[PDB]
Amino acid sequence: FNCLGMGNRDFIEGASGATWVDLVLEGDSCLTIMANDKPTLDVRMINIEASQLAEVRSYCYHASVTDISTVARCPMTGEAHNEKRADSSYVCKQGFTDRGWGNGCGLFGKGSIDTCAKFSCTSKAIGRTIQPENIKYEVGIFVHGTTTSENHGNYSAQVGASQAAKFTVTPNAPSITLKLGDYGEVTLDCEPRSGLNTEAFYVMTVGSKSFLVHREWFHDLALPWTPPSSTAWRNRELLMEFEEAHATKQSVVALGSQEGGLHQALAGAIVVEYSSSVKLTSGHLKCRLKMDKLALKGTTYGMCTGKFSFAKNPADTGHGTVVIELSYSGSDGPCKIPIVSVASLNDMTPVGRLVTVNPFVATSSANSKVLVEMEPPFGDSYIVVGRGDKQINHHWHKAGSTLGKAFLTTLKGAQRLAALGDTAWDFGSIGGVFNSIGKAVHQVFGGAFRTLFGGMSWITQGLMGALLLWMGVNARDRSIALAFLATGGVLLFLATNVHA
Amino acid sequence: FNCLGMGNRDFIEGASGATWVDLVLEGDSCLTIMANDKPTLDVRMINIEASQLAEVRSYCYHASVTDISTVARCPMTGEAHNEKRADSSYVCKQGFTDRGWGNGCGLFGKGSIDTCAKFSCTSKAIGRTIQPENIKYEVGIFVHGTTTSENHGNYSAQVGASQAAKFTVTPNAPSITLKLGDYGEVTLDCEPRSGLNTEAFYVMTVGSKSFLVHREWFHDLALPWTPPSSTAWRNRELLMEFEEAHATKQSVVALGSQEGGLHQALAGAIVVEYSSSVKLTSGHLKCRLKMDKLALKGTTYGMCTGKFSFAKNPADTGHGTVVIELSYSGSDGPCKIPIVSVASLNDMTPVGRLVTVNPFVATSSANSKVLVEMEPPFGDSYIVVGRGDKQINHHWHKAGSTLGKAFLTTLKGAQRLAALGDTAWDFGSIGGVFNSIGKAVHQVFGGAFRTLFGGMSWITQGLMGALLLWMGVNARDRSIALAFLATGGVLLFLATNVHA
Amino acid sequence: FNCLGMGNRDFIEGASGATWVDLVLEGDSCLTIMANDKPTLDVRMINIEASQLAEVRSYCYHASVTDISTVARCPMTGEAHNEKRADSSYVCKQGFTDRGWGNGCGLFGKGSIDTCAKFSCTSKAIGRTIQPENIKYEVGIFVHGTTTSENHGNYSAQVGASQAAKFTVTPNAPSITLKLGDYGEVTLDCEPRSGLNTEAFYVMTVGSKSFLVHREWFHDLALPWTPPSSTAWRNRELLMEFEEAHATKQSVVALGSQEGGLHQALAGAIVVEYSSSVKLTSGHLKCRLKMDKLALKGTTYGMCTGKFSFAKNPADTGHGTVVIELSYSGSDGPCKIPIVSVASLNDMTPVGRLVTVNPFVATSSANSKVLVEMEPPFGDSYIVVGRGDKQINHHWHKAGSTLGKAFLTTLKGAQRLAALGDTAWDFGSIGGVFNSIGKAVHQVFGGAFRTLFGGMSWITQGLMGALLLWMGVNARDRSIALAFLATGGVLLFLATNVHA
Amino acid sequence: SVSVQTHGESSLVNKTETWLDSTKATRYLMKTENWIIRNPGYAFLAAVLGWMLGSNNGQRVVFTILLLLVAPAY
Amino acid sequence: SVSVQTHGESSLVNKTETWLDSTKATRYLMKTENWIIRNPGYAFLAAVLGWMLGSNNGQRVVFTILLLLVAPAY
Amino acid sequence: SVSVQTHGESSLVNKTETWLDSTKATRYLMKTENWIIRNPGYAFLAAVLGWMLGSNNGQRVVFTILLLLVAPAY
Repeated sequence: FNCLGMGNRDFIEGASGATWVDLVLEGDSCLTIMANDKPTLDVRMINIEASQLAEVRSYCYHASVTDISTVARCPMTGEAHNEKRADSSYVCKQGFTDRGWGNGCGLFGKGSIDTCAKFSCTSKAIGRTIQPENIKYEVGIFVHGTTTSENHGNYSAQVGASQAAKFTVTPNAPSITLKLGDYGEVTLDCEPRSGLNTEAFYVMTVGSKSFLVHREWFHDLALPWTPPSSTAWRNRELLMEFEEAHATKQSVVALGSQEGGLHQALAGAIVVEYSSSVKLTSGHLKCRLKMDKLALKGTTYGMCTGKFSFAKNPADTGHGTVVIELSYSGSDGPCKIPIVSVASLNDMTPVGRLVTVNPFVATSSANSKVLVEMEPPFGDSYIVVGRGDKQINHHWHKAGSTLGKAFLTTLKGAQRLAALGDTAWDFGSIGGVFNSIGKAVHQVFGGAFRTLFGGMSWITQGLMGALLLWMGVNARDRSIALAFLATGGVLLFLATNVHA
Repeated sequence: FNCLGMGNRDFIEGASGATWVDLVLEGDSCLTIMANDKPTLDVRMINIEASQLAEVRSYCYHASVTDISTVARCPMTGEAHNEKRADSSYVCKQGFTDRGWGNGCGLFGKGSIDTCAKFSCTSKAIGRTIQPENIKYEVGIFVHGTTTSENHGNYSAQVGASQAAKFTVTPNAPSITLKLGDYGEVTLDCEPRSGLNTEAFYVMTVGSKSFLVHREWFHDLALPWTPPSSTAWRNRELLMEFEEAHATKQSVVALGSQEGGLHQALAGAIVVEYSSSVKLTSGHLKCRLKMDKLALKGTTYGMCTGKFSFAKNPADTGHGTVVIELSYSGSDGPCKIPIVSVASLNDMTPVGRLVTVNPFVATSSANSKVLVEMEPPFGDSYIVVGRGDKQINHHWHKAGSTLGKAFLTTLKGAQRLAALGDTAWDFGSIGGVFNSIGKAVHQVFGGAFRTLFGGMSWITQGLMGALLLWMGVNARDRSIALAFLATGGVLLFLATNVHA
Repeated sequence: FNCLGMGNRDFIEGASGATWVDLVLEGDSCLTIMANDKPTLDVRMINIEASQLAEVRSYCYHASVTDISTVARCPMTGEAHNEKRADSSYVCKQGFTDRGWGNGCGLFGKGSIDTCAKFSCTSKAIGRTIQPENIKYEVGIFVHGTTTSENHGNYSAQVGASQAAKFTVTPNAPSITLKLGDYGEVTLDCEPRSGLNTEAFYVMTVGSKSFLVHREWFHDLALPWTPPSSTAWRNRELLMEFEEAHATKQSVVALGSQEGGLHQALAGAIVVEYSSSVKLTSGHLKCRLKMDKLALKGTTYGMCTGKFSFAKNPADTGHGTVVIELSYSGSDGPCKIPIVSVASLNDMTPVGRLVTVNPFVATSSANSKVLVEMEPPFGDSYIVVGRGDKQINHHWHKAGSTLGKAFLTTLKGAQRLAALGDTAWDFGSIGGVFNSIGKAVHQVFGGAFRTLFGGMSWITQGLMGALLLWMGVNARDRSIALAFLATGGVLLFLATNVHA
Repeated sequence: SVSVQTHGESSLVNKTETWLDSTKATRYLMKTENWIIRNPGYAFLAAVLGWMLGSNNGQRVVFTILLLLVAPAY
Repeated sequence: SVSVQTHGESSLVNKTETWLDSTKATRYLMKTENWIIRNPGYAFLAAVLGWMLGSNNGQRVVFTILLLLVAPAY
Repeated sequence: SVSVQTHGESSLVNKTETWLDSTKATRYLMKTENWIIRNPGYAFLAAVLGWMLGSNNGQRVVFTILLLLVAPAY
């Protein structure tokens, strides 16, 4: 539930000017906010739990075929009729076979035969739907206080520490405030209606595993389907085959199970966990967060009086920051824990910023350990472990020079722009002018065009660019850029976005 | 069975050169042949009797509708399913009605309802077909001997007189010789296969009366139809109506009987008599007739010795000939009966020809009556009855001057060309050169073209000519005649052929 | 009688400036008016009841034919005369058959026969007419007060609530004021003469069901018809057939019932309920409505003191608005019920407007439920329920972004232009300048032209446009637009209006 | 239907009187006339359009008198 | 008759479902198609005559596609 | 079917691993290559026809390399 170690982790530079700022969070990623005078906050999706489901239609992907019967007729005697047409439990097919005197009839060349057989499902597919009022969101939230290596990832403790909390949000309870205790209370403002279109698509189950799929695509499926409960089906031939009619004797045969093709068919579907309910992995959710009652405890405490120690050695987050662990010998706790981030020992002027502001000794008990993170700047530096001679320090590289970081961010931004659509501008929180219009621009622009010929697959649209390019390649000035914008971008990039 | 008084009556001028000549006869008309040294023959259709029939498909023109039931569903609950779909004895139709909280459901705007009802036939139509081996032809044949006013039309006598006979012909017995006694025997050679296409169309029965109908047209009837015996039907909706779905309550209603429209629909159909079998009126039949054994009895007898008398007065046939009746006083019978047709009493040279050659006194009994016909020529003449002072005579006009005959001949041919197709050249019996090729010409010419855009109705093709005409009107020389042949003829004439 | 849930529901934006505004209402649709300081009003057609009817003419669609008789005459004896001509209870037809000596007569070729038969109706059709002074209108009217889920659709309660009323209007009582009690009284001004042309057409009954049919079309029915009461008919042959005259014996036969063809014939006819009277479904009626004495009760009451609750969950009207239900715990009733429609919880500024202004707690009884609707704006929002910690709120999407509204507005107008003719400008209530002339323009323009070649059916006029188009396609400048206006519009659109 | 696509007429063999001939010859004229007698305004604007295009004279009329049959029975 | 000159459609006022709408929209196409599907030979020689006269191109087609409706129902 | 018209891919939200991604990226190439590796004779006469028409050079190639995708999967 913390932001520690999650593969995808981003920060937010508090612009001040508000106790409120707008956020969008995702299933995997975890978001971390640092703003002055305010502690550091962690928010991440847990999951998406939906409760009650409804069943639109069904499919039988593998079926059984029995009770072959057929009734011949002499030529010129018209269509045959088998009684079994009287029941939907059969599929009847007419037919005809050429006829000699040698067999049964008084004229040559034609005939009529009526083949019927019973039809039944080996095993079937179930679609289901979701009603938005059944949605939930489990969101844990966290703030950085005193932590150890153990308790940190663990939810049991931080409950007692009151530095983290879990909660549910629904369209029924669209926003909540919740108390961290000492630091005050904060306020989430979200929009459950906007998380998904519950009506954009269906829950589908095939055998065990289950899948999210587009509603329009499900209807097309070519296979026996059923009214919602119910009884007996449509188009129920396509699992059967009629052989060559042979005199009176024709056989009909069921195809092999189609189950594989389904699994084959599903690609973009997303695995889900279905028994009574469903748990999504990746959520898409907009929220606003109100920080006023958030404050800083501990400003009372003074410098700590005793030696420090390194339980675990410095290590990298991979996101560009560095955590360490400290244990402390003295008993003076609770006390304020001196540390900074410095260039050379000839200077005490800090440069980087603390991830967690004001490390806080929990208790007076000796040899407690403390888990703390900071973000040193580029190149080389030191970590000053409190002033005074007893000051110990460690020397921790980073190679990250500003341009490389900036370039990486731009690539990340492009990905964010893609697949997050209009909403992607919400990273631009407390918008207006630039940001507000940037969502307005993308609104009709992306809500059309790119999505209008959308439904392309990889090369399908991937190829288009090169074909488009040649138009831009050979064109007229001032016609070029108009065509070129079509050619490059919006297309090739997402084509590169998928690598893989 | 005789040719007497039939509204349509034609003669045939014997070309000699054979005892055989080719004929085509018709339902209404009666044919009469005069050829030298040979008596005069009468042949006419009686009827066409077919025996055993088969039943292709059926129709229910008026049906009943009962057992309305419908099952609603809430919106988003998909299609409804009524159990009654489990039986073909119902027609089920889905449906949907908008939905409030006020009625029964927890969301607004839509729904599902499944309407089903039982379906049953008020009264139905039966089609039937004919197998050619079931065909017959009743043909009576007649020769002119001694007759009275009474016996003449009557078949009982002439059997004894042996001057007329009835017989059947089939593809099983395609030709027959049959004895008239004294005059010898004659030979008919026909082609039962060619009378009709038994497979060109079907026998149809609607209620009581029944009809011949192109099997082609007969398929596209829009109405409930049935496999040949059998059970239950297709397209059985079109007699029913669904009202506006109203909440749970919708009604379905049967149309009124369609029976009239059928009668309305049928026009070109021809009335027939159907109980176990069928009797056509108009036949179309080709035959050849072999006269060798036909001879002339009576050449022995001499002139009759006594006064003549007029039982009935001279009268016209309307076909251009004249019959009279004579009674004879003397007892000298059998004796040869002197008569001729003359211009003025100053001449005994005959001019016209006897319809019946050598009137023949039947018996020695006095005051027997004799029925005799002749064909006087144009203008004025007399009928010489007997020779010597006894000779009495009557003066019988005819206005028919030759030219008008030549015309009424032509058009009559022209009509007899139309609707008799290629076969119409059979009047040209003992053909070759002209006549044989004239049937060969018309063969592909009429067997295509006129019949290729055939299916026109009155003005449909009737209009075309005028539209075509304007093309002929404005065109180029040597293109004109090519187009003009299309414009005039082949079209306008049959358009005039139908007057009425 | 309310506007709730009716499939077609429109609102009216009160322009102030009057207590009176002009309306036109329809059978299906329900109209709802919101104007400042004034409650919200509901008016809809109930039905159109006409009382006394008159019978113009009749038809016998299915008839019986019996008592065949015929009298022959010899040729030259002129027309035959059957005595039965002495009675209108028969249809006599002359006829003639060719005649031999063999049958009965002394000359050949012609004759006379007189066929007569009795004529009687199987079952018959009745037309009827409507006299305008027999018209009614049942109109219920409704205002939004305190309601529950149950009582809302129900007329019993709201009578007691005095928030709804039913009434009749006639040309005899063309306008009425009627009291809602507390809110005051209001005034309807209508024009019963204008609802229909009672003389535009007739009421027709065929068997059970009955139909409105243009009296124009209704004359040219080809079938036996009758003077209004009365006795015996005209053109009464067309249900009978004369066979080929055969000697003395000819048969005449009745056609099958034509009843179906009628049902077939009727399409544009509208189902009605006829026993003693008739009830239309779709009315077309102009009215004016005077709101002065309408006021707002409840302005006395203060904020409600206790928790709220959701009996039913929010749901959509499909017309672009949202209703919910609330139950209230406290006993302080009657009290004013705080609610609004907001963007984010960071703002209390309302944006949308209440459908029902000032929700009103009915009584002091706890756990009463209250039914209330509002119209949130586009996108996302919240529903603020109450103030202070008690305040609960729900988060209700809408996707409706303004532009698509502007369109679905237009076409809906365009449709409501078509088939509502000149009167369609009445939506433009309190007109003048634009609106008044817009009805004046359409007046002669639509009252001619489109209605002058009117009587077209689907493709008939539907085809015309394309044919017209080619004229616009190839034409001269400044001639184009003149022709083009004919080509496009006025035609293709209604051709699209019918889809279906 | 029971209405349209009348088998009328097969009309083969048959020198005799057809089921209903008297009706058939009279049918096509009347049901068109009835309609055209009704809304003559149609023909007016109709005839004009014929004279509009093609300017070859009579062939213009070819459109009109033709076109007058179109509107009946669509 | 019971067949032709159907009152269909009055079609005034009436926002609702007409007696039979589903039939009506489908009627006119089928009974023509049924006939034209039948004797296509008609259309062949028909289409040619259109290309024959007027030589203004498309207006020639105007005759044909029109004319193809003529033969149905006379 | 179970084969064609794969829902692949919905691909909304979802920063995670899709049902089968590794397959999907590799699918479209192979099943075409397999077929084209098979009957190269196709491509030969195919490529020629591109150079035949349009003579604008590269746009001719536009046909070919395109056309080579056509024959796979029709």
